[PDB]
Order: sequence, then structure tokens, then C-alpha cells
Amino acid sequence: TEFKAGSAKKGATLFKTRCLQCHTVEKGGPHKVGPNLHGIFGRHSGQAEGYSYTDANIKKNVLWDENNMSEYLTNPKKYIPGTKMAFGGAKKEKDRNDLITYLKKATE
Amino acid sequence: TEFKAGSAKKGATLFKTRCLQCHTVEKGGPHKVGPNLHGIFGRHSGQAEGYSYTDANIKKNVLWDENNMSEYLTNPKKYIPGTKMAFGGAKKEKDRNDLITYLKKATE
Ligand code: HEC
Ligand code: HEC
Repeated sequence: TEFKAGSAKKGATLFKTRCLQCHTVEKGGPHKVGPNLHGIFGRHSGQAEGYSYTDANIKKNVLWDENNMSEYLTNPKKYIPGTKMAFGGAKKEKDRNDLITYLKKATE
Repeated sequence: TEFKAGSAKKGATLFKTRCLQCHTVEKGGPHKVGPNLHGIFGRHSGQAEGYSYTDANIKKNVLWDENNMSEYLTNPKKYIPGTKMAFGGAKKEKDRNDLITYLKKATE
């Protein structure tokens, strides 16, 4: 929509340096600070099982699609006020396109 | 000196998206637009054999060291006026640290 495909390899590294500390993407992957992200796109916010989400996350009932994920990736707390994700944000569209491209591919 | 180690994987991708179009790093790698970069660090500018450099490059007789490479990576034409490298430049220190870290490792 207002999301353009980017570098999958570029995104894989962004993930390692900004997301891996708290999340996993593989199927059969374990939750850590952050919930496992396999099958995220199309799922609504706060539905992974065996993971303890904030009230904030649950109640947004965000349908993850490349578009929304881009909003959220800019500034998680402004997007979902109350959330415990301590990620400052990805101000760069290019950075986000790359990431979501990556996520798009490795979370399926 | 004024160069700090960064992400090798992060740098590998930067290379793919901004350098691979014209250069190779592997030993036994071929020149393309750009010369093969194996063994670059410690070599002086314009000495790869069988590659056609500008007068500009030769005459700088730049000793490649992480430091110099960082200068050059910011703005090649301002650094070596006359050069045919059509790279706008890496204005980001973080981007450059990552790249040189990468280069440092894969050109040896
Ligand atoms: C720890 C410092 C984190 C880092 C770095 C990143 N995330 Fe995160 N994430 C974290 C927590 C604690 C939570 C849950 C918040 C809550 O209120 O319960 C999250 C949540 C997400 C989600 C939503 C999950 C869902 O609804 O199933 C997404 C899509 C997500 N995180 C993605 C994500 C990406 C892509 C990151 C890297 C730039 C990233 N997070 C960083 C903790 C941490
Ligand atoms: C084609 C569009 C290029 C891209 C993209 C990059 N480089 Fe380049 N490089 C290119 C040329 C044509 C030349 C030679 C210029 C001349 O005057 O003859 C170069 C040269 C270099 C050098 C110096 C080589 C030496 O002295 O042996 C270096 C260190 C170098 N290039 C590195 C480099 C990196 C790290 C790049 C990605 C950010 C990059 N180049 C992009 C052509 C092209």
C-alpha cells in the first residue's frame, strides 16, 4: 500500500542487531523477552500461546499485515501506548521495508 | 583511531547493496567495474594488476588502513578528485564502521 519490498538479506541483519535480543522467528522457536514471531502476519496482537502480554497489546487487537507492522515499527509506544516492548523505533522507511520484507519471508 | 569495530554481518549486507555491483572481495576474484579488493588494507591505491585505474587514483598513493578507507568512504570524489568510482558516499559513521569491519575480515 505504502510499503515497498526491500532487501531480505539487509532486513535479516537489521533483525539480528535490533530484534534478536528479544525475539525468535522460527517455527518451534521459543518466546524470550519478546514472543516467538512465527506466523505473525494475519494473526491479531497478543495471541501467541504461553506468552504473557501487557493489557495494552491484547486490547489493540492489531491485525499484523506489512502495513500496520510498518506503523508500529516507527514507534511502538505511540502505536500501542502501555506496551513493554522497549524498542525505540525504526525512523527509516528503507530500514523498515527491509525488515518487514525479511519478517514477511522468515515468519511464514 | 577514530574507527570503531561494528557488525560484520551488517557490513556484509551493506557491501552487497552498495559495493557488489562493482567489486569482488574474494582471493582469485575478478575485476569488474571496480578492481578486485582482496588484500587491500596495507596496499597503496592503484596497484592491483591487470586493472585500469584513473590517473587520480594512482597519484594519491593512498595506503589503505581502516582509517583512510573511512575518509574515502564518506565521499570518494572529494577524497580522490578525478576518480571514476561512482559511489555517492556513506555519510553514516555506523554504516562505514560496519563496512570496514566487514572488508577488514573478508579481504584478508
Ligand atoms: C526487547 C528489548 C525487544 C526488542 C529489542 C524488540 N521487541 Fe518486539 N516485543 C517485545 C515485548 C516485551 C513484546 C510484547 C509487549 C507487550 O505489551 O506484551 C514485543 C512484541 C512484539 C510484537 C507484537 C507481538 C504480537 O502481538 O504477537 C511484534 C510484531 C514485535 N515485538 C516485533 C519486533 C521487531 C520486528 C523488532 C525489531 C526491530 C522488535 N520487536 C524488537 C520485546 C522486544
Ligand atoms: C561502481 C558503481 C562502484 C561502486 C558501487 C563502488 N565502487 Fe569502488 N571503485 C570503482 C572504480 C571504477 C574504482 C577505480 C577508480 C579509479 O580512479 O580508477 C573503484 C576503486 C575503489 C577502491 C580503491 C582501489 C585501489 O586503490 O586498489 C576502493 C577501496 C573501493 N573502490 C571500494 C569500494 C567500496 C568499499 C564500495 C561500496 C560502498 C565501492 N567501492 C563502491 C567502482 C565502484
